[PDB]
Amino acid sequence: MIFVNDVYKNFGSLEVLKGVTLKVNKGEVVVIIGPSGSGKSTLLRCINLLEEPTKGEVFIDGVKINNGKVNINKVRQKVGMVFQHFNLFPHLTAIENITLAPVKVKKMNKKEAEELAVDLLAKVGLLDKKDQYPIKLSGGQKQRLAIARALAMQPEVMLFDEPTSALDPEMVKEVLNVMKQLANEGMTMVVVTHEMGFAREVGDRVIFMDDGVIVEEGTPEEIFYRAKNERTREFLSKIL
Amino acid sequence: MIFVNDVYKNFGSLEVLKGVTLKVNKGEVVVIIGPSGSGKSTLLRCINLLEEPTKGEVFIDGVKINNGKVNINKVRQKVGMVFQHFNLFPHLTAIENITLAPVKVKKMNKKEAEELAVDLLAKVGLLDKKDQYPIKLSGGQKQRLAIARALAMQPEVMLFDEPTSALDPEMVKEVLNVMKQLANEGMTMVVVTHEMGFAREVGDRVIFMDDGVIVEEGTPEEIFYRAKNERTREFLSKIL
Amino acid sequence: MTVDFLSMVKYTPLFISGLIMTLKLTFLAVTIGVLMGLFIALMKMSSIKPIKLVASSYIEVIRGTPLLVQLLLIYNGLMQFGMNIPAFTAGVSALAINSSAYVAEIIRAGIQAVDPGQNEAARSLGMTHAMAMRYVIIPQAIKNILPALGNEFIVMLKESAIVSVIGFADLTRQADIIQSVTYRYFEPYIIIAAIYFVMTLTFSKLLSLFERRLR
Amino acid sequence: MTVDFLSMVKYTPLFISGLIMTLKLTFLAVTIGVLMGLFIALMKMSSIKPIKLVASSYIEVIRGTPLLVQLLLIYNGLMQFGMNIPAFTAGVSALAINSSAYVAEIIRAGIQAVDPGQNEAARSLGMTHAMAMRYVIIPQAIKNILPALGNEFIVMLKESAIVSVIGFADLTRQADIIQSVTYRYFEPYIIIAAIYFVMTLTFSKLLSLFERRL
Repeated sequence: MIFVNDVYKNFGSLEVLKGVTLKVNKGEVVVIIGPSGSGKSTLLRCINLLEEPTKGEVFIDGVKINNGKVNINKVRQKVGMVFQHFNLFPHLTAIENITLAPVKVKKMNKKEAEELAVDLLAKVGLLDKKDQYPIKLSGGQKQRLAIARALAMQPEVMLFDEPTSALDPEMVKEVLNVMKQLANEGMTMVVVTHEMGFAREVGDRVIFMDDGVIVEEGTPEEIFYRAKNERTREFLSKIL
Repeated sequence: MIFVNDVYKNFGSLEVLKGVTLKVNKGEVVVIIGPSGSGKSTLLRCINLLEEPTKGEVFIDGVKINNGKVNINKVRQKVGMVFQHFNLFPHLTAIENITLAPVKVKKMNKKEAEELAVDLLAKVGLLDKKDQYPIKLSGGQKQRLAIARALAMQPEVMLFDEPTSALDPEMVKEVLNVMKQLANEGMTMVVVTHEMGFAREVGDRVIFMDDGVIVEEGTPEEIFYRAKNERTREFLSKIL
Repeated sequence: MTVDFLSMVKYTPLFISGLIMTLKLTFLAVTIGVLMGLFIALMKMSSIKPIKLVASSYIEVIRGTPLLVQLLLIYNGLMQFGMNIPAFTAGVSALAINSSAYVAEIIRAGIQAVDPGQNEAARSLGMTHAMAMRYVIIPQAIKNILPALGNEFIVMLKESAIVSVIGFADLTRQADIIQSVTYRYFEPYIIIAAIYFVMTLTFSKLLSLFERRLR
Repeated sequence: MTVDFLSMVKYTPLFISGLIMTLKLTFLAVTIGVLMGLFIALMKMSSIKPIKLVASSYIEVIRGTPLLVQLLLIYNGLMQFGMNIPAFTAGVSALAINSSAYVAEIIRAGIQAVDPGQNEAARSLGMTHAMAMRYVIIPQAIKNILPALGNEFIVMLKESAIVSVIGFADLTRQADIIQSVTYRYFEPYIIIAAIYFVMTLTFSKLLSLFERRL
């Protein structure tokens, strides 16, 4: 399903990814961790081509997508993405946020759109706020709404780029609960996070990245209790 | 020593402190917690008058300081303050950062200024960054230096306004350690924080604030294990 | 002789006539300059090498060159081709051209001022650049832009006083006309300046009021 | 007749003389405008409010009013009092005054662009407002300001072409002078503009080069 193959990335002379490989099969929850500047978020953003690798290749469903011989909108149709700072559309109401892409991209019927939207609002527990504008949303409400919007395009994999890192602490766990619920329902997920509780509770795999490389990987228990590499132990000792 | 007496603060019609009282005596470590917008930071900043109360009064060492009949530049001499976003002086070296205030305010000799600086740098573990500029420091290094600088003016109470919350998680523990060390050396401390581990290991008192009010206070164990107000229990259930 | 402002009073219809003209020059120039600029902006967004070429060298040339020389190049520079355009159409064309450039990069700057994350969310939801642009990015750029357009009109008021040196009867020309009959320069100018000041204040605060009803 | 540029070639000394004259008009204006402006700025920071509103109304008046009219007030409006200053001192005084206001609020804007936190750290360590200003805030405000002063010089270059209407022999008047002997306006204007352009580019990129050394 996802196959990032030996990719590298540069920004100027700054080397962020230095040869990385990642395989994700349907149903996995893969959680990527590491110190800042490890390359976590960049590798995450190669998956739906918000970055383009200087070398290496990105395959989605057996199809190379960074050869310029493929349509990227058709890719991102299947590959959802949730952002650290939400990136809600500020001029659109809650529903309208959710229904915009399905109506204009999938060409859905607008009231089939509005029923998809009202049951997603119910799902993440925002049905009381269908008509408000994002400014009158809390951080938790915002991130839950961004998730509803992402899901309305019905992807087969969801990418999460540090979705709780900009939330007040009293608000982290409602977003975490929604994501967990997605994991329990079998969604394929790649999550970059500072919240190890999530990797504990629903993670299938944990990738430890450091200085642009995957330095160690394994199951959550393997990594949190029995890490073999010395960089992993250093990082974990500082963050656990 | 510190006595915030029934203060209120407004920003426009936004009511942030709605009648708050705090007494702090020599040696106490008081840790204040609560949801964002509880007014914690505003209460902390009333203490050395970076805010001025709409009503109520602030006394330091038995002397009223918000009557406009007092020299505030010699109050803030006694009450140190460490900031969420470090607020290091960018055009000054590490030592220069540290020695500026003693040299220009205490009128210290410049060579005892620089030996105090090198002992503080040694203390917080920044000695080989003696001559390097802030841009070249990590968040943890920055906050430790901000702490050294605060200490070079030798205050009797230290205010910490969420000192770790703008740090990558990998960086939190080293700053917290310095704080812990200060607490163990008998320093009077008022700390606003999201790190409950700290309040557990070194807090003498924990104040729970919500909607501009102190709703409950007590020892660390009282608040974390036996809280009787259930606003306290709710908040704690979301963050622990 | 010496200062006397009450002498100036019954030249009131002149000053007023000047004021009005300053407005109807400014509106018109800005108006064309806006539409021109809009269209100029769209040229710079093409991925066709020659068009981006010429829209960007137009913009850089007009902004990096004085307004006065452009006015005179339209006016004096075109006589020798047996074309003599009126003072009015000359001034309008100069101003609308100049304003067209400054509007072109008001628009470009208003677009990259909407957070790049917005485009990212849009694309990540499967939308093409065109759709992201129509339904998400442009509705925000517009509310970046209108305040800068208002500010542009306000600057153009002051700038248009330069068509006087070409003999157009704007608010600044009135001092010449009045002095030819009073031998007085100081007073009618003080009055003229104060008129410019009051206009600038008025538009500045209905523009700030419009900004706090918009954004 | 019709287009001919080689005609223009050995009128080169005129253009240069214009070019040179423009620069020393601009330098001198900006320089005075700087020292004036700096000083004007301090008036606005005093808590003696007569001085402060005298400065704030000065600034508001000059920026809200065309440069051309200020030039004409210095040149023409001040004749009827038995004063005839040369076109040059008229122009320098106008430009330097205008520039003095715009510099005054460059400086104010460069100070308020220093993160309010720097001042907070300064005061919370016992430093008085004066010391905070001297050792902490101003050393940073300066490096906010210099990029805007440079840009001010670059804008004043274009602006200074308006003293031509007063008969000063700058880069723009040269078109009048040349046409009087060639009957040509277009061509000497294009050459004049292209000279202004080359100036604008040169200063814009050695100043953008300067902006990114800090």
